[PDB]
Amino acid sequence: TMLSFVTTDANIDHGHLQGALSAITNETFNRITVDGDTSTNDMVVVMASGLAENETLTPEHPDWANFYKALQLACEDLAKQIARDGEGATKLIEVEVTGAANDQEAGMVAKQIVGSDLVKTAIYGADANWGRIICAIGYSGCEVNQETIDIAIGPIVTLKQSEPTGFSEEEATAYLKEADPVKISVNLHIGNGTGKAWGCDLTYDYVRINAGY
Amino acid sequence: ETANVLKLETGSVTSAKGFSAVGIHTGVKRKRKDLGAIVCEVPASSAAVYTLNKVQAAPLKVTQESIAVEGKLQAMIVNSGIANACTGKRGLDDAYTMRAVGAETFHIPEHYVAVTSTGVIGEFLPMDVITNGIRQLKPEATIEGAHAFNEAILTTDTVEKHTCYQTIVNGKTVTVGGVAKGSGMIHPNMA
Repeated sequence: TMLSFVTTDANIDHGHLQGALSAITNETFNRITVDGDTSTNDMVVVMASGLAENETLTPEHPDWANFYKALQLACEDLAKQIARDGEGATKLIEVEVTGAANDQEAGMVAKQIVGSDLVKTAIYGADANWGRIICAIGYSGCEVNQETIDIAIGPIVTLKQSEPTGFSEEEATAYLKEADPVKISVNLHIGNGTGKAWGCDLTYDYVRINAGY
Repeated sequence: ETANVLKLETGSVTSAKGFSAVGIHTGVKRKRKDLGAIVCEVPASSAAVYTLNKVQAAPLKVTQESIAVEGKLQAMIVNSGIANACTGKRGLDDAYTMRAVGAETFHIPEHYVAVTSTGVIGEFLPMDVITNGIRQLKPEATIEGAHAFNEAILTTDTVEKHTCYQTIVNGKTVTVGGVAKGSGMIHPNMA
């Protein structure tokens, strides 16, 4: 189970606050996964005191984007910290998908990758296994052309237009051992859709914690 | 857009004007704090999202009912160790009781009190322990208060999880602070 409690001194009514939270949730908390088990108790509550004494915030307010960004960054930061503290994790994994049919599909593809047990274990082993990543792209349910996919792990492009690049495996492994977060980038070359998802590696300690060892 | 947004690394939920927090150890957990509250000195506009799992813990409903009255809260009370999930009518009664005892403790309307739980599924709350604990809660507008609250919501977590960002609205400093928990059974699907 995750919980998050967010407080602000912004003056804002409950309707506009709710609209912001609902939108932000879809790009932050709903884009993380540790083990794929959706809990019976997950909840986020935001409370706004109004004690900053600004003029009440709505999307028409000239400084709306300031408030919105602060709230979004706060939720993103907390979501990333949850993912990083996945049971047994040694690494946060960030997946960014570009070139999807739309932003929703980019998000679904990104999450499918970070939720794959084969991807999660490869990262634990410091294995730059683009094969496992592309397999997850393929079963995501999204619009995919299998011949036009680029995959990078950190700054190392491992697959370009669905052809392996002959990258240094020693270099890729070195990156995976030191990076936090580990960043995977995917371009599907379908449209303009972009999205991120976050997760963690799958380690022996996940099993120890959850099997009562 | 019209002003930068800056991260405050030592901030938390108590960094926003109006808010106090606390966590205490009631004994449901062996060592860590296991009951906490955040409170606001004025009625605060409130928003929430909730798991779409069709098996849902009682307090989520209770919190929704509070927020539905005026869209405002003054207290958020949380226990950890026991989820109050799959506890049926008795569990729902227990969540209403937590809300009522919280309202008494903080001298505010029941509908300004939200409640939740996290931890073991199917176990009933030890209500003498929880209710006595709620009455002892003394929120403070301090970073230590925020950290004690965050400890009080953890389950399997190895660390607390804090955030704080500040920006400017109408020339006023606006602060957004937060805490979170979660380590296992994590795949949120909330609305």
